[PDB]
Amino acid sequence: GLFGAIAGFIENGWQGLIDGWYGFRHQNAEGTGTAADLKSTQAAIDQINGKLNRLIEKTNDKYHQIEKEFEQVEGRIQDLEKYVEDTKIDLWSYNAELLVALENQHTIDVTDSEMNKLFERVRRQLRENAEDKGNGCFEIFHKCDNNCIESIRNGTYDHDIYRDEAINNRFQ
Amino acid sequence: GNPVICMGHHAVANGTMVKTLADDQVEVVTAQELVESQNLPELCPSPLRLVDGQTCDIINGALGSPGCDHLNGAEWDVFIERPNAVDTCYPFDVPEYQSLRSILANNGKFEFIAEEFQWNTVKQNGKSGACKRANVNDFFNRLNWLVKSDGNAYPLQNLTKINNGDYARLYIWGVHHPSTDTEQTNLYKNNPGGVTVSTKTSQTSVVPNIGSRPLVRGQSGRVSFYWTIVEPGDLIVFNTIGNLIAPRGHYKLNNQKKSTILNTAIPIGSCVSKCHTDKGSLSTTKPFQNISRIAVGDCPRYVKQGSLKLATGMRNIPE
Ligand SMILES: CC(=O)N[C@H]1[C@H]([C@H](O)[C@H](O)CO)O[C@@](O)(C(=O)O)C[C@@H]1O
Ligand SMILES: *[C@@H]1O[C@H](CO)[C@@H](O)[C@H](O)[C@H]1NC(C)=O
Ligand SMILES: *[C@@H]1O[C@H](CO)[C@@H](O)[C@H](O)[C@H]1NC(C)=O
Repeated sequence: GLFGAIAGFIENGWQGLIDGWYGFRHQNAEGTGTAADLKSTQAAIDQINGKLNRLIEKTNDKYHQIEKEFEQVEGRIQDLEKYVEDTKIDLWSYNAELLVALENQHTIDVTDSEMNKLFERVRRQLRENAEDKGNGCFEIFHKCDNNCIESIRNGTYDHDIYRDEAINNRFQ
Repeated sequence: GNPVICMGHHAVANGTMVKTLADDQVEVVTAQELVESQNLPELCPSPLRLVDGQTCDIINGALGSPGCDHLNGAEWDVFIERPNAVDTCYPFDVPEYQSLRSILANNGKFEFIAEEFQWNTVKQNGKSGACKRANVNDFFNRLNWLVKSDGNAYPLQNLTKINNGDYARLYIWGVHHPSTDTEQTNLYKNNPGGVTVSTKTSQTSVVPNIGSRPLVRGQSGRVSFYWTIVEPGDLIVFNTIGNLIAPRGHYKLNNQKKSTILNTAIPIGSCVSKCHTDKGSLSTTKPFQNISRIAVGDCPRYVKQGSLKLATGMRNIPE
């Protein structure tokens, strides 16, 4: 995808992440954990369900049309009837082919995008207390127990609490 | 400083392949098939009104051939016409066959209004062995075969019907073609015969055609059928010196014609669906279908592809 997160600096996905599309995996002094992120997950799902609904959206409600099957050739009028239908089918087949390719391209970029937005959200929360390891992970330069980790996940982490400790650990 | 927090995304063991602009096999976590490739083995009698012609195609139904009485008064969204339909009456052709068939199917009903035609001295109700009704010789019950009087006379016919109703009328009439000159005189008398049907702004004139044709149900003669539409405020005039297969009235035409016809051998069932193909009804919410270009109702659009998968999830990168 355009952002290079999924199948990019994020090496692979997590099969263990079963209650969300995106999430957090951490390690601290008291253990490890995986938790889904609701906002990013819902953002992706909403956009994909939006596409699905616009596809279901419209109407091909047709009754009296033209004959489309013929026993024997008749000439001029039959030729035109067959050419009209063959032309229509090719144009609609083209539309279908292009639509799915465009939508899929976009869907993949949207999901790559939402992965990157989540990473960037957390990056900004952490300020100067952490460093990007390069694989979608941050090294956090202060003790961060389960309540600290949860504060990051739910967006209430206050970087100023830990800043002195973190700066001292990063440099010097 | 040493704890770590990683941001990531889900995956499954095996996803589904989809196409993009740049890649024809991309694995994603979930996908949705957009092409319906599965049909019911029956036609759904609801919510659309289907009328099964059974052994009568719609033309024989209009004409009132033997075995078509069940189509009397019928109203349809879709007339179901069967491939194994049988001619059970006098051998005929319709010069603009598909146009008459189209008008009848589109109109969407068989509502016949009997009218009486004071034909002069000519005999009426001619029958035939090619058109058996319980083995008694009979004829199309919407038509009246006119033949010469007992006293060796077929006078000029000159009859008029005026339309002061609030609907357009469909009159179906015909011209009989004898096999020989003796046949012509033995029925008509006059030779040649001739029919002229006209309205205020239109007309039609037919010269009968005498000649030996292949035997069909023991006959060499033929009938050619025609029609005339009579708008409100218009009227129709029948003129003949012979060979007229007269109408017994007219069909009622709907002002708005919204119905159609579907030729298929598929049985009518008990399911519910608003989309019918000649292969059977579709029951689906998919936007496309590859089952048949012949489709009527509220249907997915017909396409050539057997499958088109829409990604409904991110790229699947397991482990
Ligand atoms: C008006 C009338 O009586 N029709 C007679 C017809 C017609 O003269 C021919 O079919 C025209 O070709 O011939 C019959 O052999 C038939 O078909 O049963 C006897 C029948 O009574
Ligand atoms: C009969 O023909 C005459 C002239 O040929 C015409 O004036 C008259 O309207 C016709 N009658 C009917 C009932 O068609
Ligand atoms: C429709 O597609 C299916 C595969 O999804 C295929 O098996 C079938 O033959 C196709 N029908 C056609 C091409 O009429």
